[PDB]
Amino acid sequence: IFTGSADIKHLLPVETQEFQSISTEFLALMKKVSKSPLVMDVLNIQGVQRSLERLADLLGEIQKALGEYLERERSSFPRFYFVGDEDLLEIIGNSKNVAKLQKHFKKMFAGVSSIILNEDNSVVLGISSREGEEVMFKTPVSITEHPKINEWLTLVEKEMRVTLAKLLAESVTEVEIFGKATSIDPNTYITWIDKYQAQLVVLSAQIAWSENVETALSSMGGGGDAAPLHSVLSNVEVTLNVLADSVLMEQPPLRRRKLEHLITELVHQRDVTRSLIKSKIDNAKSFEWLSQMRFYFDPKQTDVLQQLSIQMANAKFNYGFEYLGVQDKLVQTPLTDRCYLTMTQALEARLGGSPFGPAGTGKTESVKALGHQLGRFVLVFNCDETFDFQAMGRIFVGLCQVGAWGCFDEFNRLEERMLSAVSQQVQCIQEALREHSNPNYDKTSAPITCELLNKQVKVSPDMAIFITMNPGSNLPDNLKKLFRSLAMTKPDRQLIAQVMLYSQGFRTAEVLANKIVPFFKLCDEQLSSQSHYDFGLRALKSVLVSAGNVKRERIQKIKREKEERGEAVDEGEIAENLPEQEILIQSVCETMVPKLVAEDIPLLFSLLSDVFPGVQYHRGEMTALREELKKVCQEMYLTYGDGEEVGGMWVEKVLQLYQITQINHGLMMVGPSGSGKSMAWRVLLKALERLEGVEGVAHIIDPKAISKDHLYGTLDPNTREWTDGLFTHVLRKIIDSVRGELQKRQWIVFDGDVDPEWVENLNSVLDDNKLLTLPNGERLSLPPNVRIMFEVQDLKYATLATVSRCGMVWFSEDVLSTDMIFNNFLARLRSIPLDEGEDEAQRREEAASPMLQIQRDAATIMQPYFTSNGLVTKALEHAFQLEHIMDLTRLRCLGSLFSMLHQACRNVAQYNANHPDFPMQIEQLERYIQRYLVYAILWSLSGDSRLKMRAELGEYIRRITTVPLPTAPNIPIIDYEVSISGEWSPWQAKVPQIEVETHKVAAPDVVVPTLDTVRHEALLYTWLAEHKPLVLCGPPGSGKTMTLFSALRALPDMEVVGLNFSSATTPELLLKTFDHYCEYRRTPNGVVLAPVQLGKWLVLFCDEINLPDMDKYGTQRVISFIRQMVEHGGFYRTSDQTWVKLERIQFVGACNPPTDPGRKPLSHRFLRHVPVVYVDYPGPASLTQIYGTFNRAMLRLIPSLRTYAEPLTAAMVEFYTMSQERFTQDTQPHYIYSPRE
Amino acid sequence: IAKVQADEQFGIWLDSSSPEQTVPYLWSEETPATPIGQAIHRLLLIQAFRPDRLLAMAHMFVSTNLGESFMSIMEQPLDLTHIVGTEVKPNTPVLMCSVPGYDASGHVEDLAAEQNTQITSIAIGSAEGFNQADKAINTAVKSGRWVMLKNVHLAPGWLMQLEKKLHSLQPHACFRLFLTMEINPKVPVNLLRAGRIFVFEPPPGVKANMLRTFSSIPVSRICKSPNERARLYFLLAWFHAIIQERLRYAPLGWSKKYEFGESDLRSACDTVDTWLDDTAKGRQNISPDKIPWSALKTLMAQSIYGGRVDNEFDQRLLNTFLERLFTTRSFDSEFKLACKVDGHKDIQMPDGIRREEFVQWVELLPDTQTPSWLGLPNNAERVLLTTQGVDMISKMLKMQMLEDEDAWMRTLHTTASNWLHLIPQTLSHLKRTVENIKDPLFRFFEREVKMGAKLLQDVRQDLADVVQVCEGKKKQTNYLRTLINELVKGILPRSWSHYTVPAGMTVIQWVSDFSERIKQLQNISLAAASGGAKELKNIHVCLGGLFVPEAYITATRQYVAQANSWSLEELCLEVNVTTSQGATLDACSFGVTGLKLQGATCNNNKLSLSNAISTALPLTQLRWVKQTNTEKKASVVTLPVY
Repeated sequence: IFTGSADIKHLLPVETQEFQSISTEFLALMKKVSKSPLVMDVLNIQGVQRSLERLADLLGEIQKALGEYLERERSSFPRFYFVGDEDLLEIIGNSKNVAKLQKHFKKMFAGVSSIILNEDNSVVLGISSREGEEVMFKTPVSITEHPKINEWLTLVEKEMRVTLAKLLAESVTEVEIFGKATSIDPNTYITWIDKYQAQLVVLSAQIAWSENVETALSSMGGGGDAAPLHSVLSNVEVTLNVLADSVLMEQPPLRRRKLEHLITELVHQRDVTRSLIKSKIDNAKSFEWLSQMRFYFDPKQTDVLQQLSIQMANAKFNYGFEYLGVQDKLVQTPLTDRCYLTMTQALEARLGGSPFGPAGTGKTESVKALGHQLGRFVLVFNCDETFDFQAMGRIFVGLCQVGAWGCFDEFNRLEERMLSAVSQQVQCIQEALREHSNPNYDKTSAPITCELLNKQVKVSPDMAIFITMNPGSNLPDNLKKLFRSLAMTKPDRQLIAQVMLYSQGFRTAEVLANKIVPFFKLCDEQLSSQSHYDFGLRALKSVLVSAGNVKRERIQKIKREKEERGEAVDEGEIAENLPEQEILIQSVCETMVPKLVAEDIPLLFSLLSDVFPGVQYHRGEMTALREELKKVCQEMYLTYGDGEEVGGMWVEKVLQLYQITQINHGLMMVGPSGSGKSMAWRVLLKALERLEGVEGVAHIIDPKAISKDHLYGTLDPNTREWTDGLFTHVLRKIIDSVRGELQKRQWIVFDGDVDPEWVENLNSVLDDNKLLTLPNGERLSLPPNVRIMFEVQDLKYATLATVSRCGMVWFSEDVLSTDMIFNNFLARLRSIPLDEGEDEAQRREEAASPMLQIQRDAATIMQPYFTSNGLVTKALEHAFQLEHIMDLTRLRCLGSLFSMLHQACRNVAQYNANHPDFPMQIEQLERYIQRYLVYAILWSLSGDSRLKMRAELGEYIRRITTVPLPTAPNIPIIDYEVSISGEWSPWQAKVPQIEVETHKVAAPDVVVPTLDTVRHEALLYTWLAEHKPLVLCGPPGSGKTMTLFSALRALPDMEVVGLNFSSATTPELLLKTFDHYCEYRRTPNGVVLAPVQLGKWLVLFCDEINLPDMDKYGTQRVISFIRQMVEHGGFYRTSDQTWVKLERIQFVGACNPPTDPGRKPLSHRFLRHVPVVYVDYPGPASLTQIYGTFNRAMLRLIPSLRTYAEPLTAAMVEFYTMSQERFTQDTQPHYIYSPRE
Repeated sequence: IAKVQADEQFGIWLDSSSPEQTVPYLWSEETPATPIGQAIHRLLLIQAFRPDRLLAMAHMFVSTNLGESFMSIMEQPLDLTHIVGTEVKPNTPVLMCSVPGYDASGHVEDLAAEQNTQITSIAIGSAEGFNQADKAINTAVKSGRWVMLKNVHLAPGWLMQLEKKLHSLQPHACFRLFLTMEINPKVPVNLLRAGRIFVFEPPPGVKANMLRTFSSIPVSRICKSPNERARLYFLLAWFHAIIQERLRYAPLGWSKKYEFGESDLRSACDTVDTWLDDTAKGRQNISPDKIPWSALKTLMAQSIYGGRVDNEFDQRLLNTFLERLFTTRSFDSEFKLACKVDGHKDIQMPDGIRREEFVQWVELLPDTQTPSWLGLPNNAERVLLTTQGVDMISKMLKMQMLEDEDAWMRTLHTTASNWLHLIPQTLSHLKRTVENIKDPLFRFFEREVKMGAKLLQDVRQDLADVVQVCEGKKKQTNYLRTLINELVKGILPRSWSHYTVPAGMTVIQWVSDFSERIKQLQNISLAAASGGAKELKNIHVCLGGLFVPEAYITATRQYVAQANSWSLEELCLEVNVTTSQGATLDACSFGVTGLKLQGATCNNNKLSLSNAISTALPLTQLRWVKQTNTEKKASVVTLPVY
């Protein structure tokens, strides 16, 4: 407090001198202590205990004096009870700097968001709202005459009340003219609406209507004359027609909000006047007029808080003149009027209100509407993880002091200590309020006082406490006799939609609302349940507002095309001959269809055609953007569509994503893995940069591989300086605009799964405020050129608060068909060279290389097997029936197959390199490619299953293909390699027999070659060339680890680093490995991490990929880190917050099946990238080979028993095999047999 | 069956008011049965034929075993003197647990007046109550006085602390501490373990509720000007009787047991006083026609009493009661407060003007009370007792326990065996095509049939594991031991019901409901697989077998709207109860089988009030017609389908 703000010293000079002396003594003592940090030396300082107790007493005295000063200031201006501690020291410490005080007005007043000042900041001329609504004061507050903060704050509050009352008086004086005229000029009405504020306009309409109805009932006199009630009804109907014609034009949104509120209030006025006329009410004291809510204005009252008295039944209240700005008006349903009656009856009986019911039934909004209609400050305290107890005693003191309202939504959700403490405080306040019952006794209010926070707090009679509950449950027993409950089990949605449609200029608002309201219930029932679907009342309100916007857009388009031609344009005429069900179905489709899954979209269209019969929705044609999409997708080897073609749905989804970027500034792509969501935004960006000619910058950040203190920055715990995180560095680079970055359009994509921890700071910028706050204290505004994006597989661990702020697109798996993948593969292979490296990647032509021609010939050969009803699709749908060790993702098998066919064409190029006299002729090429396709399909599909399913898939392939498979009866086709000639070559012929010495007979670095290890070694040799991250799994002891190690050390350029993973692997293991083996070097293209050994490809063995532990949210940090290195070709350096790229780095891994107890299943965004091999047990032939070699190695000590080597090993195998038949794992979990035994 | 066919005067026993005194000899025997054997024979006969009297018959069984005067001490005022002078140790606090809205501390004050003992009475609401209660107990623990703490259920942790203090206390030999509390499960279990429990319920009946209501209100408020207001108070008191005893007759009296407590009475008295003070303006007499009846009816149907009402049908019931009572016609001397009491008698409102005449008339109420006082039929009492009759037997099924050692699993082996043998092994699934997505009834039946198949698999595997446990084949897991204990007590577990399920219902009716439910599901699945989609309309569907019927109603609405190309907001409902067998269904008509009508008999779509509790409705043709804008006839009643 005594160094953060510089003006606290002048307010407390005695405490400043005292704390200066105490600080001098404490720094001298701390210097003496820092001389000798030994504990017994600190215990042996002369007179240290007396000095410490004296310093503690002096610091307690300064703290008590400062706390009493703050409490005196809080009791001086009562709204200081609503502000926090350090904010209050900031407010009083910035008395000479008023602009720093401007941000705290939102917590203080209801709608006053700022203050309009003089140029010299010496006169407070007026105030403003958040939405730009402003009030000039009738008498300005001169801050020079009142330099104290609390003095001019009370003057500002008093002058706001005075100006509001005087402007209400003038507004009702002017609108009483319009209350009695049968013909109303639209221009004078619009001038009146634009002159005064929205709450004053609705108030003046209510007061004038109530006065005219009461004068009409006094003129009726029980004579049976319903003529003046008819006159008032005709006047309000004339005003309805005038305003409904005025709202159909083009209006500013502030005046549109004022007209919407006026229509919402006056339609209820029409309905209640119709009911009064129908029920034949003749007396002004009848209950059918008394139960309706009444207003009485007295301009002759000198007191400015009672010039308007609001009455309902027996209850009467005086209007608090609190600025509310432009709130949202509530549709006065019968449930709303019943709530008004119950809460006003409870408030007149000095009780509190308890509207209990299910969620989304307008309980707290009704309480807020009641408080706003009487003009009182309402404060909604959320009872879900935003319940600070440090300030709520102070909040209760402020409520009792200044007079305000308090609402507690979902009081059932609080825990026991929260419920007990808050219920005890609310019980004490409500008993203090119930003392105000029996005023005849309470002629002396004795300035009524209540026990709060162990002090005595005065209580205003205008204050109230409301509790909202979610049953299914009853109220706490401290307050069950103190509160009045009310069941909001079902609001009237039909009347809400009727008034909402009629406020949007819709001519037929009854039948349309009667269609749309049961349609949302139909959609909530008939569709499958999803956690992101929103069929609630708020979504319905947003749909109706968007439908009004779409109708206004169509009217403006018709007006423009009628302006270009020579025709007379009338807004009512062009609004008349026009369908409205088409507008509603267009808005409903354009809001709901992007969130729909593929299985539930024809159910939605069936429901929509049943509710709206014979009405069809037509998608808006964007021809230029579709042409740029065609150009971009043909550039990047992508299939195109235009609706109901092979590729139409992906173009439809990316057009939906374009519209969501136009509407919402925060959007998510939310479908499964391998469904086109990761590059559709890049395709849209690189089409928009051609259509609009605006530069597009993209920043891909992984949110979970990088910690929150690294992502958003952390403050220093001592020697406080601010360190920027990754996202803060990106936003600071955008907002500083040093390189002109704000002229371009930037998209930040958080490529990773969603989690509530790292998005909580993002919620402050993801809402409409768009303001990121930091522990440093900087408040940064996101520029309009920026669009925050997301890429998530699912919303299994997504909070509702973040998903409510984002427009979403569901990229289902059936958006992408396999034909689009085959087209992408063939169009990539016909144009890309496989030898270019990195130079020609920016260059993306017939005579470029011979290898391009031979792979084009291979594409021509293998194209008839790539059809929709050919071989590969049938093999894929049959392999989906097979069970595997992990989940058979389609894109994993397809990418593995494409890599192995790339290795096939590389083998053909190797044949042409080794035989330069004559090339690879067409017939042998056809034989090699067509046999290798069968071999590659068999391996790329059934490399993750057992030998019986390899035989089953080979049998099915043999039944459905024309290529001749080898004749041998009991040998599966997986044991036959395709030779470099056109014939099958058996693997058993290709394995040599080596002899190992006696010195290493069971060494952990030697291997004996058999069929399985040479097969797998050829497979890793195929997969390691294109730097695919390969993973082998299988039962333990099958030999995956040293087979990977030997095959990795056999290659001349692979430098192997063997890392081991456990349940405590952070990314710092990989970072320390890169700091130990690699180095960072800066190039003008960008910084790059490269190994020190030049020319050698570094390979990171990670022995157990499954072994890192999942978090609370199903995520693994290291696995997502490896995924983002593989997918994006780099990562982020957090110290410099800069993108680094991996140059010569690969990854290979071993595993165990996830049915083992210590394992976790791998992420599907990572399983797409990895080709996975299932290493079984070697079987009897391989083990007889291995241990025949090993026993011939062992029996070189003894030279008289060579002939007993081979009959031993077979026996030494054979008994082991019967162990594998007899001692199963099910009988006892330790009955496990492997070649390690 | 042969004896009930051969007996001639059985029929008068079937409708007798108390047939348990005259149970006929029907059992076949070889040796002459004992009086207790005769008692259990007639007990089984009463349980089989007329279970409504069954509880009363159980009393006679105790009269056969442990004397006639065994329960004779219950219907007497509570002998607090002997218990607190002799039976209560001074370290044991006396716990007085009453229902909410009821108090029993007047018994303590009457005893303190009678026995001539000083009492420190403290109600507890805060930490000042903590300090005063601890000071009072620390002084009276030596002085030997009496200390009462009232409504101590509000602070359970401080009650835990008080019990731990009391366990180390050594009090004076005549110091007595009373804790009066509401029956609430927020109390710690150890205080009820370490105390003397006393249960204080209000006496059931309309008249006693009127006495308590009239005793609650002070006479000085009632006797104010104008003189009519006391009459209104009597009507208000009658209203607070006329629904609260109805709360005893759930689910017939109300949909759920609402919280109509004392604060509703106080607020009703406050609004009546405020409206009468605003209307009369202090005058001694006003006209009965000038009483704001609409204000009272609206503010007590919507603000005071109707705030706790969520169901619109109970709101309609409350509004009909208020429009039948709170009128000017009630002020006339010929008003019947309760028509057709016991069929022919009527209850006329007294003609007094002062309060004491009303108190005299209330005291002169007949002690016989029927459900016709509340408007309910008399046989609702016949329902309510037998509901409690079920609440006896299953409670004794809770008290079977396991103690017969020196056969629970010996019975439960055969029980799980026959429960496995009842339900079919495998429910088939429906085949997924495109042409039956255009028929929404197939979407209904598939959404039914996966839920049914999963619950069938769950019940089958759990019963197989239980019958494995009963032969010792399986180790007792916590889930399996909890399931076998629930099966011993015969209660439905939480992990067994997963759809919209009736609450508080045992396992045998549960498994019979599986037998009927997946029998119906198997039949409709076979019909759907065989005949195609078009058969899905002509089948007679029982709504009770489906896990969701509102989906069926919406599916029939959608089928009609798609078949005849009309908007879904245009259709409206019609019900025709046909009785001829093999009635041909129409285009918009769907057959519903197995509905029950509670309280009425329907003939030719015409209802008549009957004293039968339920009648089995025949095949109801539910039709969807156009919403014509016809005025509703006054002979049309809106009934709810529960």
